[PDB]
Amino acid sequence: SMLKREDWYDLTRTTNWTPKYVTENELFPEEMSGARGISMEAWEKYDEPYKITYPEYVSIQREKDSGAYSIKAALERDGFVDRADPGWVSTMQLHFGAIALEEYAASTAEARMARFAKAPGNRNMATFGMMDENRHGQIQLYFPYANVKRSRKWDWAHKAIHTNEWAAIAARSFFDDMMMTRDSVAVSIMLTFAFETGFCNMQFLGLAADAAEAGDHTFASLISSIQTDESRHAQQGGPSLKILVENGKKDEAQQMVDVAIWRSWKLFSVLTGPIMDYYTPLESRNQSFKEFMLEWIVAQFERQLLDLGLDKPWYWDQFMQDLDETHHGMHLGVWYWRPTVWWDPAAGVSPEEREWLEEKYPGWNDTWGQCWDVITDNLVNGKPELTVPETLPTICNMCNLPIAHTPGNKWNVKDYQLEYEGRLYHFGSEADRWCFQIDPERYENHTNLVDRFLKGEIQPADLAGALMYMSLEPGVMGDDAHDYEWVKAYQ
Amino acid sequence: SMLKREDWYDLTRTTNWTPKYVTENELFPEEMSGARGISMEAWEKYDEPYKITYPEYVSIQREKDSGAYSIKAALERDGFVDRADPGWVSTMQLHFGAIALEEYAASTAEARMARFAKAPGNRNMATFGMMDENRHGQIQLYFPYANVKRSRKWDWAHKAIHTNEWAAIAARSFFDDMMMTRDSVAVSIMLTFAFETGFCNMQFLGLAADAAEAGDHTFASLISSIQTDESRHAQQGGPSLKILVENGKKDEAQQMVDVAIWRSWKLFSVLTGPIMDYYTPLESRNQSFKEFMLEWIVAQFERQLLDLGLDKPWYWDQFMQDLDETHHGMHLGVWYWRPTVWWDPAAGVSPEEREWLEEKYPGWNDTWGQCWDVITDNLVNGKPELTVPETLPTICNMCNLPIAHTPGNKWNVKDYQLEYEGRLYHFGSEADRWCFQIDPERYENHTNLVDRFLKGEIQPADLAGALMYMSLEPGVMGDDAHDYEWVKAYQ
Amino acid sequence: ATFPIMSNFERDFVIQLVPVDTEDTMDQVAEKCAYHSINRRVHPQPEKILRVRRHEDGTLFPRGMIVSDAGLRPTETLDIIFMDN
Amino acid sequence: ATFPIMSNFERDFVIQLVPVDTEDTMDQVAEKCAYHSINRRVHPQPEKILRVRRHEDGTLFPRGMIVSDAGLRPTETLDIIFMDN
Amino acid sequence: EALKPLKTWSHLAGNRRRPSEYEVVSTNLHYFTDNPERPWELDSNLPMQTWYKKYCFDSPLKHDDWNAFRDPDQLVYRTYNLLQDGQESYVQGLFDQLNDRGHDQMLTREWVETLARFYTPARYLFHALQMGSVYIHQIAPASTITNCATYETADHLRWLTHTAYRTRELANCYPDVGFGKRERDVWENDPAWQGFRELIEKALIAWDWGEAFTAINLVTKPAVEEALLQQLGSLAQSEGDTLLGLLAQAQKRDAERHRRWSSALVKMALEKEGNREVLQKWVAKWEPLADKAIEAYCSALPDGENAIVEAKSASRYVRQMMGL
Amino acid sequence: EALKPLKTWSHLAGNRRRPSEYEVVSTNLHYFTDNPERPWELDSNLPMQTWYKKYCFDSPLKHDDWNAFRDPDQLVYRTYNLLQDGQESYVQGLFDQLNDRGHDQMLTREWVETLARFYTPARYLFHALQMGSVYIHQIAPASTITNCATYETADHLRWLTHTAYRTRELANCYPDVGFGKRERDVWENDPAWQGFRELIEKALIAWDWGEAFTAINLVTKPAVEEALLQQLGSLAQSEGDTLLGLLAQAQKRDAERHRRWSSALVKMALEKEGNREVLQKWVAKWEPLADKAIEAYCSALPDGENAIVEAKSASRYVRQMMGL
Ligand SMILES: [Fe+3]
Ligand SMILES: [Fe+3]
Ligand SMILES: [Fe+3]
Ligand SMILES: [Fe+3]
Ligand SMILES: [O-]
Ligand SMILES: [O-]
Repeated sequence: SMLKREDWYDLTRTTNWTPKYVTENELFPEEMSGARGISMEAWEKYDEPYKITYPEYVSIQREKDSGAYSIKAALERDGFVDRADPGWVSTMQLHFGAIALEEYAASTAEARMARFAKAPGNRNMATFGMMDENRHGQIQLYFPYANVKRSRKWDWAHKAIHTNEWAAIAARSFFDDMMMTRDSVAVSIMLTFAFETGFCNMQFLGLAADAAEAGDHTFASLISSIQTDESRHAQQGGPSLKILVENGKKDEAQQMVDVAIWRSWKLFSVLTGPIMDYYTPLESRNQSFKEFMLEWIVAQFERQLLDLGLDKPWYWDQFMQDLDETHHGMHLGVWYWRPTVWWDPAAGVSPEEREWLEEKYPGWNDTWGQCWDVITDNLVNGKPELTVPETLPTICNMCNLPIAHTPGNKWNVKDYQLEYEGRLYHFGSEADRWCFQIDPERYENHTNLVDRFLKGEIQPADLAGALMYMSLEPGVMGDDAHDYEWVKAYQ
Repeated sequence: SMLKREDWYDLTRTTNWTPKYVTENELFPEEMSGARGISMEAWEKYDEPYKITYPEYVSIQREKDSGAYSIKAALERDGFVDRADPGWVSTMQLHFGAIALEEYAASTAEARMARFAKAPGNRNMATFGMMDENRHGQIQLYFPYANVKRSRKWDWAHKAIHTNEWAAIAARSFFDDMMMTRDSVAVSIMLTFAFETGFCNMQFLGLAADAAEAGDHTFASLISSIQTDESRHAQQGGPSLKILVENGKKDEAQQMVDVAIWRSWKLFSVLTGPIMDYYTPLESRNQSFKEFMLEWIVAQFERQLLDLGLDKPWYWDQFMQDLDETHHGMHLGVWYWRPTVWWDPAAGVSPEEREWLEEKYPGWNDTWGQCWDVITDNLVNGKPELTVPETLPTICNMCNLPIAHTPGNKWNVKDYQLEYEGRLYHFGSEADRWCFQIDPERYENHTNLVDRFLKGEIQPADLAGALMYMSLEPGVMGDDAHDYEWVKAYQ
Repeated sequence: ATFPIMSNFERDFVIQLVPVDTEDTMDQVAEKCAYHSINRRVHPQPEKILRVRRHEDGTLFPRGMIVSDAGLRPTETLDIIFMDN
Repeated sequence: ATFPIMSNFERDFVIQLVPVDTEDTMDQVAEKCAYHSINRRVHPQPEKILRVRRHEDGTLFPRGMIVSDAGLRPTETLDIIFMDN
Repeated sequence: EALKPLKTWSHLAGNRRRPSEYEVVSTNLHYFTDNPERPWELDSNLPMQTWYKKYCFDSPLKHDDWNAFRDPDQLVYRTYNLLQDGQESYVQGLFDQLNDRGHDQMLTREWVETLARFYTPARYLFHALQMGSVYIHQIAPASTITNCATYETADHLRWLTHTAYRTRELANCYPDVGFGKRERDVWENDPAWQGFRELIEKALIAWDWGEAFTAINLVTKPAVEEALLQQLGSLAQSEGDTLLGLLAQAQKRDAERHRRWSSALVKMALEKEGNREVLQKWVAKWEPLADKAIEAYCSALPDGENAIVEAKSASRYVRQMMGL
Repeated sequence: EALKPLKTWSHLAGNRRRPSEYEVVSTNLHYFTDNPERPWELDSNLPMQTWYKKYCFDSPLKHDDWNAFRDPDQLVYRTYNLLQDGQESYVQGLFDQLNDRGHDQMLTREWVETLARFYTPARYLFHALQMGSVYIHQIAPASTITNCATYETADHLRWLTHTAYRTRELANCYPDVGFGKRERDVWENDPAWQGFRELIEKALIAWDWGEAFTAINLVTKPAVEEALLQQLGSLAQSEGDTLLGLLAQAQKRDAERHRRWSSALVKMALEKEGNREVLQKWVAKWEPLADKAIEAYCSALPDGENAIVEAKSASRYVRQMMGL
């Protein structure tokens, strides 16, 4: 016979002891552990709510792979990819380049907690964490690798994060701040709680429904398998937060949550928002990015935050409002700067699409619509050259995304500038500036792409030079996803 | 460390012994074993060419199921079935009803060999055989069961072989003669060699390519998984044939092969031929049923038969010729008698289709084409009632299929009748009649549907009565697969 | 008087079961067969006469012979063929 | 004489980097900005005058002031706005 | 009315409970029971027609609805390979690892000799059960009864397989013993085997389905299991053979499952008056060969008489618990 | 020219051999090694920037191309769970079946006492290796080096897991012993452990990647494996503990794989003059704690002095074979 899990589980995490041959601080350096003057004894109240042991893990996870890898082999000759909507293909190319290596990087972020947490329970969970993102990174390399021979852009699933292409830098700037360069307790809050629990879990659900709705099985199955792994490790920040609140530290914990949520949101507004509202074809649009945010992300945050004993972040109302705006900015920047990404962006402003946009966002045609009016006239009039750029946008110094916002009859583009030790910095929002201010030493001497341009680091110091510097060449450089087909609606 | 398979494999089949407490003939009754006066010693030269042992089997087969069952769960919400070509749906409905239970029945046919073969090697192979068809029958029930709620016709995957619907009787009449009611050595020749090796193995390959070509993954994966199981048991008749030839019995073995191949072919001409040439849409037609027969079935037979030391069956030239004809007959009968099957047959005689038919079969429009000319005129002229029947076709007394053949300017329909002990029998071909003649006691008092009709066993003795007797009702009764859409081409 | 036969109608593709009467002439046998073949799958040939022939050995019955006199086995197969006469 | 600024063009959606000259008047700053905005994403307004304003505190420079005299930080953000005058 | 689409298969409709995977792929599948007067779609006087009329339909063991039988373990092919691939990893793990550790080398010369006599030659008795269970498959009156016999037969092949494999490992380690060459003469001529061999040779021509169930399922198997698995196995362990002690306990898991379904079958038979008496006569006719089988084998073992008393009582126990 | 589609990933192009699954999902993946002067996309003076400049880039253990490293076993996540789900079926099979057979009940009072002292408290040393191997993961210079440390860390969690589980089975069977309550005081205060505990506590703050590899990979692990698996394991078997004899041999499979990749790593380091000397100094600084660890533990065992001599020589053997 076999024991019941609950009878021996506790022994798997009864692993703390009192060092003798080295000191506690030596073995758990504050800069790696972030124990924050709360004692080993007090970190032991840490109780993961979802439990799993080694044999359960290797057995359930052997089954998940068998499934996903068999679905993939079975659909491979069919080539769904050669006849997918080109906005879908693009969604895949963007996802693979932005995330595959950052998934892999998250195994180190998990390893940080696995070695340096003072919660025995956190260390073991993070071991499984560390395994999970080993899987995510490898399966997200193995999948896109199917498509290398169809287009160099698929090589970006591996290369992106090795380049200085601006989107890759916005990715690293996020990931590194959240999970690579923070102490263990911080990583548990800022990554597993704010980003993973806060955003990934739902995002991957929506993303899996869309693959299916697009007719892309392989991908639906991949995403939705990865998604079933999430909460096993995502749950880790929860108990950390209880512990900080119950000891002196509600404000340290608040402040970390505040920063991680904004940072997340900004990434999400360029990586996800454009996709929902412009790339997925009209007849598949199930809800708007703003709808999706309100229903599946934002209320889960207030629920979580109330249960933890924390407050809504000071920037909450602004954030609500920005659901109307930011991602429309980021889409327009990405489309407009399209030879600077490695995917083909989709304009998504055919008349039917503009109607949809107008009911999801009263005011759209009056604001966002004008810029697209002008882009459209030009295209109809055989002047395509006024629809690609000749300069750089200003890049925010915190999110590394362009500082953009409401155009047209409600013009409202603002720059939250700051002079700090003889340098001028630019911020796309009030919250982005405040992330720098509460912790200037963490960001001072970082330079965004524009900074580098201005500084002399990009040579030749023109657009062709910046292309080479970002590792982009013809064949990889983005262009209009439908090749300007939506333009015939206007003639 | 672990041994190598080849080092101990022989011991798994060193299981013959000399009975003492009962006699050899008691323990191996001739009527079940068919040892045919060849000694236990001589049956021991039996050497399966593909070997497998229990742990290899349960391990490779656990993987095949994991795959197939995961593909199925992953594609289920997508409902490919609700939007498949209705000729494809029909192909599925026919396959499931004709075969699911006959697969299951083949596990007993395998069990026959497993208990009663004198070849130790055959008994163990047949154990795995017996396992294989346990799988085939169960997975072919579990799959179609997905679709019960969409149409009663899917209930036929279970019910068909429990009814007296004429196609079900043609199925049992085949299966029982080949594998349920023969001695062990016979089953090994007639089922595993002639039908499985001869026809299934290739058929399932073609069928799997077609599922894929139709956009039906689930089914492609199901069929092509089952197909990877085939040759493990199909190989069993091969070594039996060597043994019979090397002892006195080339003619007993010949005669069994002859009978099984004809019987197979007839089944295949109604179950497969119509499907290839009329149900699968034109643009998916990869080759003709005759092409497929010549390349993938017929030459494999001459190769096999030459290697075994056997001859081409006396009926070979006729058989070649009939590749031009029979399945066109069976399709026309099934379409014409369509409320007597449980699937919706596809007419497949749109103009484009008739052109295709004409190049695959010079002479088609002149022969087969006329009948369809008349059916078509009637349909164009609003007289649909002259395109369904008012009587029964004559049924062949061996294959239980209608006696049909070349119409039009090459009229050639023949009936190979035989008077035997005061009864008149009907045969669809010279070979069908000869199957009865070489072994009249095996078939005498069987009665085909017409016989039953004529005899008083069907009451009321009219068409509505025959419908009830065949267990068919509105909702199950076949009609035109495209609902007469191909008729608008003619107005 | 009711008597089953198997109709092999000229230019059709399939033998069918046709109940005739023992009193029927060949001409009335031919009419009962045509009903299951002419205008379903064979084209009328109105400058032609439907003759009845025994399938097995090719014996031609006169238009006017009745079934009783024909020496047929129940269920015997019959060619229904297009002739002048 | 080459001097970088950040152009926030009225009714555009995005601040852009624009190299001006230290010798340029506001009017010539405004012309260099418009090049990246008028007829790409903003509609000409020819009954209007492009004025240059400091973004941070809303100071309006005269059409005629040159960049050298403006007291600007490299990379300073500037509203380019539609006025009469 | 067109016939409405159904919730499950027609023969299962209105059940209260949604049918399990198990019900869905296992029930009401034999068709030869349609027409008792003509089971196969051929001439009704073929030998095979006769064989099934006599040995399946005229069985004295009777029930109005044999299709109502349900395997208490609910095995289907898919869950059968999940289960046995687990147990096979365990058993192939024991093989690999004890080999690594030189376990065959640690056994004494006396014990090796005992393996050649009492263990090896089981390849015959376990193949004979395989033939025995596979005969039950092809004559039982319902597909749910056939399937238990399907999976059981695959087990008995399993136990032959283990034995085939260790016999090679034993021949490589003691090439002078004849492991692998001599089992057939032992099985044929050794008095310790002649009891079993007689029991099983006679059971193998019991053609009546209910009699085959009883002879193999109820009488021969508990006797083979108590003698070869329980008694040789704990003697094995007591002599230092840790591998065989564990292997046999591993096989006894299969055997216990064969008993769970046999027991269900008998519970179901006892729903019709007459059946208990029918089974009891069958048990009385066969049990004395089982007695002899246990006596001739266990008594040639160490502590023989006591192995005799415990095999006898533990196999009777199997039937006593079904109410026989 | 538009850039042409490639045959494999750009960093693998023109290799002769089609890249394996392994190469495809494991190579060239760390990006913090892009810019040694600023590894992370933030301010270059953050503590974490410092930590990696110092402990990864200024390691004295040097190679021009650490991304060329290849795990001789080529584990990826998918084939890691295939392998360990096999071994876990085997080990959970042993647990289940020996429990069934009352094996814990057959051990002597003396032996039980020995398990409380020499076996139980390993939950600490094996969690400490888990922390040790997981530190190697997050500082190694290449993703192919990190991944070996990934899978190795999951093993060390595995061995903690086994021990957590048996310790419960032991506490249920001998509730008076303190199994489960006392391990922390033994690990903390028992002289037999203080050698190991010192060895590992000091190894856990060796921050330099090459020094962590060596201290954990080359010196602490063969010493822990020879003492706790080889020596306690064959003492176990000799005392009747068949379960622990087999469990430990089961874990030693993991450990041997950790040695295969460690050995590959060192083969690769020795391609640059200086590295052998660098590794040898590291070995000389740490080995005397290993000596002490083996001495304090093995000498408190039966036949102590001999267990000391064999653990010592078999762990030195591990390094001698890599050429150190
Ligand atoms: Fe992940
Ligand atoms: Fe994650
Ligand atoms: Fe099959
Ligand atoms: Fe088969
Ligand atoms: O994840
Ligand atoms: O098969």
